[PDB]
Amino acid sequence: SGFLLRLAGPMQSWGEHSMFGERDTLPYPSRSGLIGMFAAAQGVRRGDPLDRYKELKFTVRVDRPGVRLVDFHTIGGGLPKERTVPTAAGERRDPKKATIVTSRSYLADAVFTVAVTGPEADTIADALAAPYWQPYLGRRAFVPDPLLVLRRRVADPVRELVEAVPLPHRRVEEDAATVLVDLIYETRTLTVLNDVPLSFDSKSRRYSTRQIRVVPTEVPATLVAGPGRDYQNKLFTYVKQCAE
Amino acid sequence: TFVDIHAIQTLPYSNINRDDLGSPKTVVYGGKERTRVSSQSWKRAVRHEVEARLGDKAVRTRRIISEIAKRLRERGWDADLADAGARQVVLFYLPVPAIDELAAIADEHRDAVAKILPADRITEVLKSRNVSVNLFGRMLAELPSTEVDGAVQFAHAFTVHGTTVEVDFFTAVDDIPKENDHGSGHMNAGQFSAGTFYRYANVNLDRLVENTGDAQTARTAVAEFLRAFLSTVPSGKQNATAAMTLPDLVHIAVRFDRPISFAPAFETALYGSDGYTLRACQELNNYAERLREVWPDDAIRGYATVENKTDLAALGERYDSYPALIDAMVAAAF
Amino acid sequence: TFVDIHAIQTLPYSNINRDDLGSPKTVVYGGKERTRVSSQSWKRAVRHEVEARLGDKAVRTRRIISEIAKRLRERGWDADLADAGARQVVLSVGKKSGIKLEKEKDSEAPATSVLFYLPVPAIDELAAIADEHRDAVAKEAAKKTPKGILPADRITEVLKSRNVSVNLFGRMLAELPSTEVDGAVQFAHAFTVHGTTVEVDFFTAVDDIPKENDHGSGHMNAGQFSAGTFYRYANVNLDRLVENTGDAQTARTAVAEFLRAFLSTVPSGKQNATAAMTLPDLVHIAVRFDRPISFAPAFETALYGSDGYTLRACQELNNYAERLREVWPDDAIRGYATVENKTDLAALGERYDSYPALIDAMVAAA
Amino acid sequence: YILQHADALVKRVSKLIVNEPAARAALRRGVGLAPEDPRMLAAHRVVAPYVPVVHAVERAFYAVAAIMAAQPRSARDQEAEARRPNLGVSLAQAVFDKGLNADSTEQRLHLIARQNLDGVHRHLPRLVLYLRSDQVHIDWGILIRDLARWGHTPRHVAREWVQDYHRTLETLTRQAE
Amino acid sequence: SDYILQHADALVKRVSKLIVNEPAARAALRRGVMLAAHRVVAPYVPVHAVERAFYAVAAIMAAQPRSARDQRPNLGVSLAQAVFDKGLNADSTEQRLHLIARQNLDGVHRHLPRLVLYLRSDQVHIDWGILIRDLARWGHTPRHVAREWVQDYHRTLETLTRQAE
DNA sequence: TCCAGGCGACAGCCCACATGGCATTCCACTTATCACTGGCTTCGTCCGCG
DNA sequence: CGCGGACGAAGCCATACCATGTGGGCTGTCGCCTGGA
Repeated sequence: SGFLLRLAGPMQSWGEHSMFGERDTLPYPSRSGLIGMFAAAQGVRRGDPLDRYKELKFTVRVDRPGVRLVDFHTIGGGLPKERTVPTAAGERRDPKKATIVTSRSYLADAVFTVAVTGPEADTIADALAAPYWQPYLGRRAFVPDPLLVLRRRVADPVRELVEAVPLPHRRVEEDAATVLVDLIYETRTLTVLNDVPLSFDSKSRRYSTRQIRVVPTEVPATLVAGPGRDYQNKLFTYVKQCAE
Repeated sequence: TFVDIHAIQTLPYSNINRDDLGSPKTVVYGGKERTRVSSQSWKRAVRHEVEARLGDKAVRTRRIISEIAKRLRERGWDADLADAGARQVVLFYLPVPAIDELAAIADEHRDAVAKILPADRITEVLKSRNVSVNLFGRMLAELPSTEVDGAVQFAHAFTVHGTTVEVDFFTAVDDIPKENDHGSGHMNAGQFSAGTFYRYANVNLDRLVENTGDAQTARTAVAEFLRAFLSTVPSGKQNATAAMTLPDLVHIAVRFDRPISFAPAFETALYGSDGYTLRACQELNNYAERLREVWPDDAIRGYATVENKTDLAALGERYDSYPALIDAMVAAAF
Repeated sequence: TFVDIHAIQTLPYSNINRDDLGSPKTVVYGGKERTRVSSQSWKRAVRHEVEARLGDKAVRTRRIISEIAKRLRERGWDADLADAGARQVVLSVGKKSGIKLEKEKDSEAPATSVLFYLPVPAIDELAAIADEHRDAVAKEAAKKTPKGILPADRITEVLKSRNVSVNLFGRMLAELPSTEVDGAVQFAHAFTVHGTTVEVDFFTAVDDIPKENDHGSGHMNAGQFSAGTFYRYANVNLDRLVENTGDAQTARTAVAEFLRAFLSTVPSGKQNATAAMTLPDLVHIAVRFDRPISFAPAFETALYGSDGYTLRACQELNNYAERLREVWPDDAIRGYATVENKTDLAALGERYDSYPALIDAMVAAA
Repeated sequence: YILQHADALVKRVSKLIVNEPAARAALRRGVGLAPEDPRMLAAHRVVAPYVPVVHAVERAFYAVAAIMAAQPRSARDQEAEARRPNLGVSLAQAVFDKGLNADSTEQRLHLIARQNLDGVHRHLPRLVLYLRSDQVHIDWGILIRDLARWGHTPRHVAREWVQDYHRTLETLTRQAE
Repeated sequence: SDYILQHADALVKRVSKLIVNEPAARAALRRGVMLAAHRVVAPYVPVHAVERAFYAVAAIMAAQPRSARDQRPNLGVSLAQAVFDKGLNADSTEQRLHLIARQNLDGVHRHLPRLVLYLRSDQVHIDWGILIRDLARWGHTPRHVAREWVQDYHRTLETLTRQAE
């Protein structure tokens, strides 16, 4: 069981440890984010129990790391002296000091191939194919890849990440095989981070620590696509035999 | 139940929304730099235009006081003194279900028209729309209101070809000359960039109409939304670089399963020395063709174009104009 | 309520406004280099012409202290009393310690940091408010660090004095957000309709008197020039302009004179040695009641030549205005004048006889 | 890869112009012009066999070969006196040693580095002939291979000339303690 | 630009077999070096400089001596291969190539037939197809093709020369 | 109906240049200008408003 | 007389010289007519 989401598109930003103006993202997706996306695809309002999404497994193969960019983001500026974002007491600020400036970072031009393995994976897949809310990647303004769900049904999808999945073009030496690609499994762990989601309600966001271990694996060089227009093509023909 | 909208719009030499240091915001997609306009920009620019019309279509046309016909008139509460409130419901704009309260909690009391202060109960216009709160998320000057979202997913607009910023050396000249001329006002450098932006947005009427009701009011909100999405252009440095334009290609599609963007079609940047509108049009077509023949679905597609050279097959049936396309698509949406 | 104006104007081999090194400013549009004339240059020529006729003299300057001191010296004040007086007028308008100034170079009055934008009668009235407190100003100069004594309310009301150029083009003043007036005319940069590369002219200023043995030039160098057919565009938001001016007759005169100056004028950049003065070969005014529109995308695909560019540019603007008109239908007004009677441009409206006739009938219809 | 062909041309042209006038006169008349201009129809005889196999590479070869044949007799009489630098380093060695105008050379260097493939060929010849008028030792092979790489991005050959020029200027000034 | 090359190739083979096969149409096309062209090469033409580029070289094809009549490098290579192998003088064919490469459209058709026929008198292989697209290309851009001929000539001449030792 | 042939007679050859030359000096400029506005915290009081 | 709106009061600040190598995809042709299969 399981399916292979294809995390790609113009921009991605999985945030963490940022409860102020300055927002930051991780160099790889976080289960809280994509579990929020499945939850958004199944129609569970914030505050509902998320126990159903427990018992899931997410190994993610990073195709390209992508470069980090900072997004400057001012909110409430230029508006007249009687329209901004109120204060808790209700007394607005002076228009010269009214707007609030947040500089939210984001990860750009990267593509990940996650491998979901869970008991509810089939309904999750069928929910992503038709959701009850626009599914996004990190934040609402980021639009996901069209091929959000690369392969809908595969037994042992991890083996599919280790072999027979298209990769974007990169420098490959002559008649060289064994090109390394990093994938994260969850001793010899890399880091601990607040990912497991316990509650999404806006009144009390509650998360917990989760282990992460990045293993650099080797893949045969027969997956690297060509210079341009070849990668998207090869992945289309790859998603073509999904019916078969 | 997802109204997706794509549009190719070429903006001339200007600077729509600058960065933290003057440069225009840029993403690096498919390996190459690409100037972009933030989603917020093209949002506050559409919204600020929607209310300007929807919230004005119209105090002199449809009106809010023009009620009673279903709570104050065909109810018994002074069928002639109907102005009972009316005039008592004044001392933003709602739809109809939340208006039942407008003519509802507007009765009883006494009244005191014999010559009018209970508003903590009607004021909840936004708490339950204010359709401009179901289309787009909460307001920007009111505390949250049970419905923080949403619905109208809006995507960032990046160029379809690598564009590098270009430095515009400029200078200010003082008009009072001393005996040492050429002492201009202040030398400086302002960065600008031009290019053909790709834009995209989604409207989820499915989980939308609920929050409201009258499918006709919802229909009006989405139709004016699409017209504002094509019509509007941000208000950044326009008074110094007039960059008002219309999209050279408009593609509205109504999908009954899930919204889909065509951004990856523009992954491999386009090299030039020629124009970019025709190449972008036929390339978006090609991507729509392979994606359509790989993920087959019974959806509706329509598009308008300001160039009669090519024939875009995968984009549906070529309508004649933007408002005709919008009308036939909003109608075809239900 | 938006008066849009388009114009095709071919400038010969010249250099209107150079870059920081001499070369003409260039855009990279539709993939190809294109010489361009910045918007601020034309806006400056326009204002100087409009205010030229309407002798309002909307002076933009830094040395307001120098001229206020000059006005006070004309009205009887001593040199030092005038200087300290003006410094009091400027130092009594900011939050505290007045507006920010710059390091005084000479013993001459210093120059403020921001650029003011006022008419000459405004400066005169400022000198009047300074004259109403002769004794007070003299008393403050006796100290070491004087402060504000002027009635900041009325001087702040004098800085808000508008003008035709202030009404159209707008003003900015950071230390006084109360005087900031917003412009009503969206002026666009003028880019060529065909890719043009720059070309170097080699010049040698030779000295007239001979030298004993040899004779060489006095100086040799090379300046960059370029020729081409520029496209230009501008918008006039009538609504906001009538809001700034207040009356409708003054507003109508300001927009009419704006359009006439927009077609007539040409910048003064290296014109004394190039004589690049010209008129637009095509003028298209349209009055739209929903939103302004530019025809820039029509000229994205650069035009190849070896033939002329005026006819191709004219008929191509026609084509784009026609199909664009049938794709965004609207009840707007369209008119155009043309300096070439070969083709007949239908989609541009009703062909008036001349530029001033076109402007008169279009401003009237608005 | 190209530098080797560059050293071949510079070799036989560096001995050719001094050893026989026919080629020096057939090449001299090709400075700063297109490889197909009829006036240069007499230079193919000498340069055409060395180009390898884009037009930027041939433009580089023909243009600099012509530059080598159009230098004054003083610069050739010193050229024939008997890691490695670009021409930027040559400009700095020219201003620091031979007294050129610093504030001018800086704006002429940024003026040329800021242009397109055709602007470097029109502005370049007089600049390099001025440098050889002051007999600064300029390296030709690097100059051509540079012009050859000048056509894929107008950033990877300009930035290194500008930064190399300033670098060597402040090293020549710091070394003058 | 290949769309003219393929038509020119069909024309060169059909005309070659036609001139060795039928002497009537051979002598009839040779007289121009033109109604015969209107009735023979007209179906192989899709600017009239292209059409004249076809029938002109067709006539040059029919005017060649029998020795060379009974039997991809351009004409520059052909001249270099003729000079090195078949003893033609370098200082003369060089001067002739400059003479031809300097003229306009109407000049190449005047000074070309004599030289092409003369080099053909030694059984030199002229890829007539590209020669037709070259004379056709002479209208679109003259100095570009002339450049290709001269620089190509010297290139292959010195390449073969150093290659011979 | 489609593939294949045909359609008066239309010349053969031989030859194609050698040499010599391709310029020098000189000149490369100056000065003036380079901005602000802010996104902290609560409360008490103060000047202006009704 | 009753009071709106706006500002200001600080806590803060920070003696044993050198570098960068890259690219690839689009297009249509004839000789016509009679004879024989």
